[PDB]
Amino acid sequence: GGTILVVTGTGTGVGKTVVCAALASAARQAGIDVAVCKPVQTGTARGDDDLAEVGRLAGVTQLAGLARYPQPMAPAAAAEHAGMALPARDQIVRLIADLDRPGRLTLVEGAGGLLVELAEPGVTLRDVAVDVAAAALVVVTADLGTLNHTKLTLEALAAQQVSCAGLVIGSWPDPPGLVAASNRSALARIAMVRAALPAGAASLDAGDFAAMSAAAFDRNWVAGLVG
Amino acid sequence: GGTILVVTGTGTGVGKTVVCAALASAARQAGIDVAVCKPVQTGTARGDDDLAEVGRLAGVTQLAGLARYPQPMAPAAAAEHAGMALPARDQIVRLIADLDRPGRLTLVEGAGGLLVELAEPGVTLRDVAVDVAAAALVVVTADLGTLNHTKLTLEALAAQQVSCAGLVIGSWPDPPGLVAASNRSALARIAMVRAALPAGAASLDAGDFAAMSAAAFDRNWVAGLV
Ligand SMILES: O=c1ccn([C@@H]2O[C@H](COP(=O)(O)OP(=O)(O)OP(=O)(O)O)[C@@H](O)[C@H]2O)c(=O)[nH]1
Ligand SMILES: O=c1ccn([C@@H]2O[C@H](COP(=O)(O)OP(=O)(O)OP(=O)(O)O)[C@@H](O)[C@H]2O)c(=O)[nH]1
Ligand SMILES: [Mg+2]
Ligand SMILES: [Mg+2]
Repeated sequence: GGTILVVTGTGTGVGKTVVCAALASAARQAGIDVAVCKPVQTGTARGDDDLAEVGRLAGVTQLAGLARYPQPMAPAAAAEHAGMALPARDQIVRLIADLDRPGRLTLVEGAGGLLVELAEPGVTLRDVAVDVAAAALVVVTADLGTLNHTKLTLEALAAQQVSCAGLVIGSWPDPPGLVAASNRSALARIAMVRAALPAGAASLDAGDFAAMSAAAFDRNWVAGLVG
Repeated sequence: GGTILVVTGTGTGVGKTVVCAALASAARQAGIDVAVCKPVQTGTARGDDDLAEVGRLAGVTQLAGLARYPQPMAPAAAAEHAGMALPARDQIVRLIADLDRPGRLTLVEGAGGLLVELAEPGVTLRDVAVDVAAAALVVVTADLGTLNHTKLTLEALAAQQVSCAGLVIGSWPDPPGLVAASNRSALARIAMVRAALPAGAASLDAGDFAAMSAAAFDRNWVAGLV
């Protein structure tokens, strides 16, 4: 098959989606075919749609969803609120498995952070990553607390032998501060820091985003993600 | 000795200090002798002082610390800003065991989350908890994201055989809301919720605080700690 990356993060609202659109855009401009997948989508009644936003920003056409829930809460709670069920583990794995093609990078965004339940019983993105033998890209903040949460997540991946593809700082302030700079320096000591997307990257139009995406990642690391 | 609890949390600013003060205040009204250790305190320029918070709110006088840094940063970065090192592991563990005696509940507050660097080189409250054979009380929020951060902290505790004494919600909102109410039922499914402290409890006078604290925890559980 090809190259599957779950794009997780240290929590909700850390830039997972914008990192998916950014790595996809950079991969695309490098010649890579790119699929982006969002198996569990909460908050649709407030207009949350990460797939739609990834296409808006990077022009990705190959966009796969499965389960959708109106309320902006944990998938488990969003589902029970609507009288609906969470997808089964094998439904998520099948959705991804179908996208996987040689020479294609498939990106899988979770809901919130690594151990949020996506399927009953207690099935997380970590288990999905194990089933499709994926590596995990961990989107982190530069804010304080980030180091505790990053190391908690890297430990959670390594306990299941899910390989860490690295970190992406999902928002980077221009210019940083003392904590923001110490965080970055401390992050880059326990894991490779693939990118640092400028804050507000989610407001850039096509070209700027594509310009940002290409400079945001080391072209060699991208093109090396999928042979 | 007696009982040693590390009071960790899922992050910075979740209420570990108020929870220390509340458990201390409930254990004291149970006739239990209480000490609190905060080996490393940061943000001393803006006046942060968690042990004095506990002294005031709860009435504890056995209040032990080893190092104080001016800058409001994590200990390591605050130590680096100040050109000086963090204390050593041996100091922190021995300070805590010297506090520990029979009949006494000893509570240890680190800084921020479970894995932030607390002593030289790169040692954490988790390592400290291992060395002193402490259980961990885990302070949590009821805000979106708490289940991920909670499951992560419990997993990291279990990975080093550090027993979980339960969860405490550091600030219970008024009125809840669907996310906070839902998050509380889900947290009860992953571990015991020992208490949920009303929001703003950190500001109560010592007599009000002690009333709240007595009500907030279960009498038999608190007794059974020592
Ligand atoms: O109150 C606010 C303000 C801003 N935002 C907006 O959040 C965007 C960045 O957030 P992302 O949506 O890219 O992070 P994420 O992928 O990890 O989020 P989840 O799947 O877990 O939901 C930014 O564009 C920011 O403007 C909010 O969500 N809430
Ligand atoms: O907007 C904000 C942000 C932060 N804070 C500050 O965040 C903290 C809230 O909560 P605490 O600092 O009292 O709980 P804690 O014991 O878990 O935190 P640490 O020991 O690790 O530092 C307090 O220091 C509070 O002053 C606010 O009050 N308002
Ligand atoms: Mg998202
Ligand atoms: Mg504190």
